Amino acid sequence: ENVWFSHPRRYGKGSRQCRVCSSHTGLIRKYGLNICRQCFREKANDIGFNKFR
Amino acid sequence: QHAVILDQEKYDRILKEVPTYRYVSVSVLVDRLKIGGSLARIALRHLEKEGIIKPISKHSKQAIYTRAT
Amino acid sequence: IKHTLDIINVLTDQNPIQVVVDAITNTGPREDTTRVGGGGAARRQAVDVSPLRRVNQAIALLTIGAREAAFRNIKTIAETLAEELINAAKGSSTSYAIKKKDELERVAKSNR
Amino acid sequence: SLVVQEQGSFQHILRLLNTNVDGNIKIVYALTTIKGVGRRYSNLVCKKADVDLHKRAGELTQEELERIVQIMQNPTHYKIPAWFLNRQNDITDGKDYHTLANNVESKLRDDLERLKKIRAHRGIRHFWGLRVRGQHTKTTGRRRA
Amino acid sequence: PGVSVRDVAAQDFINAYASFLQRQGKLEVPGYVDIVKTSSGNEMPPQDAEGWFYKRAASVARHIYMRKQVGVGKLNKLYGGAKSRGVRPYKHIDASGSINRKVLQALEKIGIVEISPKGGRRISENGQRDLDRIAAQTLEEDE
Amino acid sequence: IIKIRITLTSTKVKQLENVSSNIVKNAEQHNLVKKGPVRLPTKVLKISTRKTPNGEGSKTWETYEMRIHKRYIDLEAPVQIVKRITQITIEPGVDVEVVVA
Amino acid sequence: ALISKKRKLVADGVFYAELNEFFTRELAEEGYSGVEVRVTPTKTEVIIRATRTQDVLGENGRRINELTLLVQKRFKYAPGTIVLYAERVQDRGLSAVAQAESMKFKLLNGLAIRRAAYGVVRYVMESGAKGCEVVVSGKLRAARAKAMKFADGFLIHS
Amino acid sequence: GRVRTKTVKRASKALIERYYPKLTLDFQTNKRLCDEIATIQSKRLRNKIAGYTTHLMKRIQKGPVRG
Amino acid sequence: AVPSVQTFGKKKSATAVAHVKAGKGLIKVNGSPITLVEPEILRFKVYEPLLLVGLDKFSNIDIRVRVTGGGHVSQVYAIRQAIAKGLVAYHQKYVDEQSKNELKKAFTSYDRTLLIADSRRPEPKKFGGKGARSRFQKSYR
RNA sequence: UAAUUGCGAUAACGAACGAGACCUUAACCUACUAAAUAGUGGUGCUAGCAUUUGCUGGUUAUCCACUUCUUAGAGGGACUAUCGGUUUCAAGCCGAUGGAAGUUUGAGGCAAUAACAGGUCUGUGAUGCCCUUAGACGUUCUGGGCCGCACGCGCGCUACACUGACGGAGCCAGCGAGUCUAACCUUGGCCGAGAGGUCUUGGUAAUCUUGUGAAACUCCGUCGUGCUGGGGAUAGAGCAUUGUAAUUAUUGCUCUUCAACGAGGAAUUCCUAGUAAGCGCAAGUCAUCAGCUUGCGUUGAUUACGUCCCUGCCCUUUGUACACACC
Ligand SMILES: [Mg+2]
Ligand SMILES: [Mg+2]
Ligand SMILES: [Mg+2]
Ligand SMILES: [Mg+2]
Ligand SMILES: [Mg+2]
Ligand SMILES: [Mg+2]
Ligand SMILES: [Mg+2]
Ligand SMILES: [Mg+2]
Ligand SMILES: [Mg+2]
Ligand SMILES: [Mg+2]
Ligand SMILES: [Mg+2]
Ligand SMILES: [Mg+2]
Ligand SMILES: [Mg+2]
Ligand SMILES: [Mg+2]
Ligand SMILES: [Mg+2]
Ligand SMILES: [Mg+2]
Ligand SMILES: [Mg+2]
Ligand SMILES: [Mg+2]
Ligand SMILES: [Mg+2]
Ligand SMILES: [Zn+2]
Repeated sequence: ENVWFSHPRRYGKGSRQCRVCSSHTGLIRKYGLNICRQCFREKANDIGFNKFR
Repeated sequence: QHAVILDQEKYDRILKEVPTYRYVSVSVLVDRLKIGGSLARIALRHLEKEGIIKPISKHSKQAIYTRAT
Repeated sequence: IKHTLDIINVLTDQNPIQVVVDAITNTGPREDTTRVGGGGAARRQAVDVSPLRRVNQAIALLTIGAREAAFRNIKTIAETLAEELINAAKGSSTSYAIKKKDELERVAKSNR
Repeated sequence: SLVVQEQGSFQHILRLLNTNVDGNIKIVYALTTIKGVGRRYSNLVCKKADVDLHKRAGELTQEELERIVQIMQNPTHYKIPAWFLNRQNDITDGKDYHTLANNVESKLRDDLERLKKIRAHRGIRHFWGLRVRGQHTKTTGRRRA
Repeated sequence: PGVSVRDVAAQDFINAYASFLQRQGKLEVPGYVDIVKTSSGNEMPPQDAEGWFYKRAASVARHIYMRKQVGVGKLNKLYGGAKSRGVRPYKHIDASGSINRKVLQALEKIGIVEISPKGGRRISENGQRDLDRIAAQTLEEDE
Repeated sequence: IIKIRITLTSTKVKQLENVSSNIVKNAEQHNLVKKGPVRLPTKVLKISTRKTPNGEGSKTWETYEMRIHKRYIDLEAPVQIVKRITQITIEPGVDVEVVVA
Repeated sequence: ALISKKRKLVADGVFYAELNEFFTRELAEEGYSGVEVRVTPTKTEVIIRATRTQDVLGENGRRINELTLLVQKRFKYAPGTIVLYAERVQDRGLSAVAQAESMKFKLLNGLAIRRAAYGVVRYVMESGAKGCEVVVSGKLRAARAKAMKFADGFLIHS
Repeated sequence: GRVRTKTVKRASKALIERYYPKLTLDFQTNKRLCDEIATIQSKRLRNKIAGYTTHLMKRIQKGPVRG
Repeated sequence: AVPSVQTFGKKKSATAVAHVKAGKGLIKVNGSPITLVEPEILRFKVYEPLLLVGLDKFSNIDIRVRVTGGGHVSQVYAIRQAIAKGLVAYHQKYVDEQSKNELKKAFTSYDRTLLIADSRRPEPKKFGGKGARSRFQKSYR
């Protein structure tokens, strides 16, 4: 309800963060992952992404 | 710089050097006689309209003509 | 190529494939020159040419001559290739192909 | 069939609106060689003035040439659209103009001077001679000469 | 013994149908036919000014015959080309929707194409009939 | 007697396969017409990203793939038989959805 | 719902990863090994395989039902559409995550690196695997870091 | 090139050692034999086993070998 | 009735499905005559089969080809196969083995393999280069 | 041998990792299972022309039949098969035939030991220690900056033209992505030169966007060796879209301005077949912005089938005053 404490973040970076580390750089938004690429590399084997070729 | 209109001296020339050689083309006309290309093409159209040259093939990029017989 | 062989037929009544064969035969470079280490001036020694390399260098010379003689001209690629093929069929010291052949032969007979 | 049998009335380079207009090239591209006017506006001018498109500029003589020049000066009266001109919704009048051979340079310098006198950043950049559109001069713009 | 626009060549048939539409003349062209570039991907207007719109009409009529139903978006995608963006690489940019729809509704007001359900425009009865008869005269143009 | 559609999908090919074998088996001992399963094109979820956590090293890329396999079968069955199929045939990972129309 | 099957399956994968991270964070003491989402419409089943499942249903199911409430309100399901189950993990010795948890416990207690790692590797080899290795690595004795590799048995790599 | 490895060589030598009367001179029959009397888990590897086995059969018919 | 056979012809991405039946003897692609396909100089490439064997053996056959995928050269080289394999399949199924065989001898004597397709397939592209084998230009300085 | 890959030799024997094997993908299957969310043929109804049977089409509740093409799942297929040479005549190699495939079939994925005092505390609620911790180096708001330009380098994109530019017509892909408590991909109709706008529609997706009707190309025409209709930088004016906000122009469009560049010096990069190169398209970042990257398909050459000369690499022997190791 407080004024003077927010600026419009409804588009672009800042409005979107990584859902594991609240980071704004290097997001993956394909298929609605909303995770950074490094975390994605860590949790891909548990999500279900397996490299084949 | 070339001649792009016919002053009737190029006209009666090309009428009198149509038998002189065999292979008629745009570049042949340009090199034998100083015509700036477009009139050479128009002259090819006029000569195939009344053919004392006959066509071998008529592609756009190049037209190949020789003498009537 | 179809336009070129048509121009070949218009210029001369003989077979255009025979013209191509005669051109390749008359511009195959009989004697090339290879490289030798040769401490100092890093020498070159004359060496004969296998027939496939003859044919390949012949076709390459013909097409490079047509390219450079019809880069910026009124004359088209078909006309330039046809006149080069005619002069290579009758070697008249006018084809770029036979000029490169002749310089290859003279540098080979000098460097042997 | 379009061979022309005229002998004497063809002419070499000619004059139209303070410019040396070439006489043995096509009429639309000779109008293009006139400054302040390009290929598309030239082609439109010739077609709307019913001037023969097919050939060069030796004939297509006087009376059609003044038809050409008057539809160049007053385009808006002869169903030439307002967006086809180079300077529309102007500085201080709002009526649509087409600038020609000298007026194009004179009026580009004039509105550059207008923005210099209003002391715009655009004026400051045009004064220093740098790239006034948003461009990176760190790596390009070398050798201005 | 059996005639179709598939059985006649494309360029020839298109020239002859353009000449037929020239000889008839009932096309009610828009006033800006000399203005346009036929696409934003062009830079020069069409050269043959007296018959470019009628050639477009012939091509569109043949297209409607060849297909089931298409619209102005399909026509703009077909008649578009490569846009020269200067030093940047070329891209495919669609054609002029205004002249595409003008020639479509002109063919409608002749009676060659009509509105087809689930959206679209499809070939008409007399349109298929007169395209087939001019396909005939182009087949028996031989001396 | 209602004509419904059952659509299954998963990422693991073998458990999807024996789910489908169970389904076609049960439909075949209780035949309706025959309705062998129809196999859709496999959807390859392709995600390509850099190997490096930082921006140093040789520029090597990697492509993770998810594979989505999806089948449908049509059944024209009464109420309780539609039910008993839909609660008896169930395995981990395979998501099965039933639609009346 | 009305979600494409593509995004629904990848969201199920993200759901599984979040359960794994959750249960590793709170369920560390009793040796969490692996969760499996036995998805069934109308009450999905979530099986937790852990070592001390007495120490998940410790006092009359207390912490198991507060974890149930936690996962419930975290993932916004209707109450009663998810229930956790517990399993002893058969072949508890041949579990790499359980071995890592046990070695973490020993190093937090203060056992020597060599002693704890030899205990872990010998325990795996006597439990009945075909190969085992432990790559504890870091500042063990001095400031500079060092890698000690304890490999006993038979290990493929490709 | 086409050099065969220790897996196929050792396996084929064991097969020709203890299954000489049953095994034939033809690749197709010999690979059906290998499929039935060996619980090999790879199709290409099985084909390699049978091919080298056929090669050894032809060499045995030609003359005595030391291996 | 309708003694027809279905054959196919592939190049890199073009599939040409040829319906080959006993009829009056017409040969058509996409509902249009072969004399009207538009690769311009490859009109003879299509005719190659019809020509080689001889028009006679087609004076009783109606073939209709439906074509999908791949650019124009892929389109034409596929017709060639279909109007040759559909031919070979029809002479297999309905007429004498010596006739089918001598057609095979002519086809493999002149062949650009024709009856068999090309195993050349576009290999995948690798990172670090805009091409499949070529890599980005490095600098060292 | 691509390979400490094998044949063999033998104070070594028996093993292990790696390589290979393996997995994915691209090729073949008119053999199996199938399929209005992929097709095909016939049947009805219907449209043209020819009419003499026919040819080209359209048709969702017109059905019937099938799976060749399309998708998959289960399998099969190639193992260098057969033959001829060559080799202590062994491992193998070469040529030909057959074959969809005979450079470990092609391409990848994974990929050992030991290290680097390689990069990264700016991915991490991974972190020890130090610093700061309330007029904070926390966080937030307003406005700038990361773009600033005498210059020097590195990836690239346009080009320096007729094997071309333009103008018409012809006309063909594949990988993929897409909206729920949101507002995505948009068909179709209409307005507009154009960008774009508006009214609807379909699609949570083999169904709809989308046959992504892509571009290079093909044909017919204009131009014409002229820095020219090549080239489109630098400029001025206007019209739109996204966004709270575009001014150091976000981009898009229109008109006008029309510069260097005439094939590039020393040097230097990549590449052996559907590869190079040309050509576009999709996705990623994304409210808007591709000249970038990651994939995809279209068109598709030349020249080797070698050598250790340059640059390096592996093994053995040898020399060493080197061991932070020839910097
Ligand atoms: Mg076009
Ligand atoms: Mg280009
Ligand atoms: Mg490429
Ligand atoms: Mg029907
Ligand atoms: Mg042999
Ligand atoms: Mg491999
Ligand atoms: Mg870090
Ligand atoms: Mg700020
Ligand atoms: Mg920066
Ligand atoms: Mg780089
Ligand atoms: Mg063009
Ligand atoms: Mg497609
Ligand atoms: Mg230009
Ligand atoms: Mg993008
Ligand atoms: Mg930006
Ligand atoms: Mg970038
Ligand atoms: Mg010494
Ligand atoms: Mg020392
Ligand atoms: Mg020194
Ligand atoms: Zn993250």
